[PDB]
Amino acid sequence: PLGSMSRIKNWGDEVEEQEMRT
Amino acid sequence: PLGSMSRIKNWGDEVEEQEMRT
Amino acid sequence: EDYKIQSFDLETQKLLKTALKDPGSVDLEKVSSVIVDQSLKDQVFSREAGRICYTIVQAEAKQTNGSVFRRNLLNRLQQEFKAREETRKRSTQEWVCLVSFICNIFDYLKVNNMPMVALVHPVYDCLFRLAQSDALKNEEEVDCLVLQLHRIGDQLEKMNVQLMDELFNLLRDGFLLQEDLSSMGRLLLLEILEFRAGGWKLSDTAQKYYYS
Amino acid sequence: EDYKIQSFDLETQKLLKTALKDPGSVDLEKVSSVIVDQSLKDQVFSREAGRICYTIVQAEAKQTNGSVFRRNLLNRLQQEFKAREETRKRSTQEWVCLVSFICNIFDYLKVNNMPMVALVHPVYDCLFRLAQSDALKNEEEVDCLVLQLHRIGDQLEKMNVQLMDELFNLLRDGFLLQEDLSSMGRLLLLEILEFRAGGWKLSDTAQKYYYS
Repeated sequence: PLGSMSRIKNWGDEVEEQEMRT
Repeated sequence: PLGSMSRIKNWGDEVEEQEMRT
Repeated sequence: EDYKIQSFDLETQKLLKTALKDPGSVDLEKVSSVIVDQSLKDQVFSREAGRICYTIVQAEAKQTNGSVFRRNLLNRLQQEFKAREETRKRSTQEWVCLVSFICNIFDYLKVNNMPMVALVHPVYDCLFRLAQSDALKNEEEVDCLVLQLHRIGDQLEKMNVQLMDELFNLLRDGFLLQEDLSSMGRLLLLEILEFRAGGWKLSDTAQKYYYS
Repeated sequence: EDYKIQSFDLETQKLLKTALKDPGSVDLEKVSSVIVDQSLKDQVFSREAGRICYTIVQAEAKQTNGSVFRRNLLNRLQQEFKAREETRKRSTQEWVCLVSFICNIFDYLKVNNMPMVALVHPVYDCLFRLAQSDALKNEEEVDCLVLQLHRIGDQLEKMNVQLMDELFNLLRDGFLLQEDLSSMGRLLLLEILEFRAGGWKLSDTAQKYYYS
């Protein structure tokens, strides 16, 4: 959910978010 | 003649020497 | 071929070599942990650990299509990165090791042949810290700063020019204005100003002037 | 269109304007003489006299196929160039005027669309003088030095790289090592180091850092 700690900045996440977005 | 003062380094001369050589 | 793990306990050498071939067989969380741990303790490893991390990351993607190890590594680094100031206080040596390691990861670990954008701001955060007047007065940190700029300075600029520009303003500033910047510190900063201005390459003549 | 001769006696303005259209009608020896004379006395003219000298040189080649004026000018300059050290002693102002004028001539007066090689060593002789520690301590001379490097530094390097390289070593040396180099002197030298290293151009970011 928006603003939840699952969304809190996480390098591991950001990289997956980039990998699939590319 | 070689070594004479007519041959002594002269900007005016050097430029003519270059102009004709080019 | 050489991952530079000679600094490691003999048992851990076996663990690391194993992870390279058969990631699934080992605790990748404990493997990332011993790598980050050691990286903060040994300078040669901090500047080279990227090789072995990449090899493992690739091995896991091949073998199980997983990126667990990549993930434990990035999150453990993020934690050290968040605690950077405290670590700097405790040990300048550890802190320059942290920066060297983060920057080595940015260089080696790619994401679809592209740089991890997750690390762009955190690397700039680290280099801006080094460019501060309390850091510049230490040749150890200046050395660290110009090592990263030499290695990944180019890549970093492509991701974000605005930051690189403002960073180099701090470098000129320290250069001209700071007085407790040492002779070595001055030589290091001047070389890096020329280095960037030349498009992130060392001219033949600069090579002669600065280095043996 | 503007040759910048407003500093001249009204009579001499007429002489100079005449020489531009009808060289054959005037004493080209006395015309070159009043140009060199004034060039050593007025800073704006010293950096701009090349325009009018070129116009006259071309006018004579067109009209009579002669290069008398070119020749009187070059030989009178060579005489001032030979007496450079004495002139510097007498007046720093005159000396920076001499250098600006010589370098302006190197820029403007070409020889079959190529630079006069006769002036290559004499310009380096002048700039090396400026790079000396007794010259660098004077912002006036440093200003002079970087003006020439900005304007013809590129052309000069093409003719002779070895000299440019050794010259810039003196610039780094003064920068790092000299203590009576002033703040302005430091800003000027650092900009020119970046300027060359960037291939004789000013980066956008440097433009922001150095200049208003």
